[PDB]
Amino acid sequence: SPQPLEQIKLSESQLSGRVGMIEMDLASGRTLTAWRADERFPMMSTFKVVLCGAVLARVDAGDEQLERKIHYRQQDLVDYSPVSEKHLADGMTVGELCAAAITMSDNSAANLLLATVGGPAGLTAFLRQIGDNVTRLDRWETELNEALPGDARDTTTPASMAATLRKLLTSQRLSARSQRQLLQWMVDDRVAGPLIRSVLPAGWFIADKTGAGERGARGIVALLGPNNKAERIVVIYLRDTPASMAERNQQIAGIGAALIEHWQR
Ligand SMILES: OC[C@H]1O[C@H](O[C@H]2[C@H](O)[C@@H](O)[C@H](OCCCCCCC3CCCCC3)O[C@@H]2CO)[C@H](O)[C@@H](O)[C@@H]1O
Ligand SMILES: *C(=O)c1cc2ccccn2c1N[C@@H](C(=O)O)[C@](C)(COC(=O)NCCN)S(=O)O
Repeated sequence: SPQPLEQIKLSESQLSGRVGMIEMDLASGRTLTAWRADERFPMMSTFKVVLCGAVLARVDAGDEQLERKIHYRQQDLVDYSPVSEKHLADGMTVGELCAAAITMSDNSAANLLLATVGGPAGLTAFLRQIGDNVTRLDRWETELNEALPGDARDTTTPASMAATLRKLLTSQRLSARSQRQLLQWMVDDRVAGPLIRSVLPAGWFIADKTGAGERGARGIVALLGPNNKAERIVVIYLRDTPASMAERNQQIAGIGAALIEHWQR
């Protein structure tokens, strides 16, 4: 593979789209690679990690319990509810809803959670309270994936998302148990996680949340590192490309390959 930055450029060229990328040391926040890191990209399903960070903050404050069972109706369901559609009779705990949102990309679980934190406005208010002055949620699942060109709704920037993930996972804004829980939900992704392991060299740690959207939008927020350690946060977003899903996936994999072969920067 080429150097990370050269590979990122090759991905824009091949996709005819914008790539946004940051690579950041998880422990310290050192930025290693930044490309279009202050430009806006739709978060898509990546927003669910932030969502659950706001949930956990409420649990830490005594305002929520991960045990609390939420009951909902079939009319509450939106497109793609692989776990939540199975619990119309018995409900799901808040903790279970976060597992379903992060690990299975369950959209009704995400909207149920979003209601608990005050909706898109409430989650944006939470972001402002942790010092993220850029990322915004405006809409609910699945409209938030619309990715209209030039539309600021439901966007983050790579730099802002990396800083916010770092804050949620490590800054002691969340309690120790909550930081640990957020991490474990990312480790437990049921879809992209296992496939990524299957192509990662031995000894590479992965935790992640992926997302997709219209007009080629695609992204991943991940923790990655050798020696079975979550050394770096890697955030990669794509937008405004007509390419197939397989090609957007291959390009993202390509950027990862470049990071792996050129790790010690
Ligand atoms: O010299 C380093 C490594 O080079 C190759 O590994 C390849 C691997 O065989 C391939 O499957 C992967 O694809 C990259 C797959 C990454 C998939 C997604 C990565 C995630 C991580 C977070 C950000 C982007 C998405 O690249 C590496 C590096 O060339 C050799 O196979 C391996 O034995 C060797 O240890
Ligand atoms: C966010 O998680 C998300 C947003 C959208 C939008 C449209 C389609 C799918 N998604 C997802 N989820 C997928 C993703 O890649 O993030 C998903 C985890 C896996 O997607 C697929 O492999 N196939 C669906 C076709 N796009 S989820 O299980 O569908």
